[PDB]
Amino acid sequence: FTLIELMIVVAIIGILAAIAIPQYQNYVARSEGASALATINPLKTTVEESLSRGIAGSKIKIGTTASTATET
Amino acid sequence: DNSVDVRSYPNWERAAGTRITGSVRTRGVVESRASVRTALRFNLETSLAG
Repeated sequence: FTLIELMIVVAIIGILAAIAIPQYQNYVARSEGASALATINPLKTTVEESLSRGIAGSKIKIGTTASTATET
Repeated sequence: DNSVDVRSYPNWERAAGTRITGSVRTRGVVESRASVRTALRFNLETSLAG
């Protein structure tokens, strides 16, 4: 081993240790909103169906408790 | 003899068509009879001849 190789390696290390990094927060901030609406939009179909069929409001809830001929 | 069903306002199964809930049976027997009354009056007359 010599000093030339070691110095060249040290210089190349510092050279590589200079890559810039741009922002990456707005991407996730927008992806979260693009998914929230896509997930909570389809409920309007069920709401309109329940309001136009015959049953009144209030009884319309969320979860997984089966269904019947009165509550949705 | 006769039978009648019982049903309250829409209930059971959360339906809305008035379902049956009970029943009430009625029995009995008819009877007929006739009667004829008759009352005759008579006057008594006693004496003691000698």
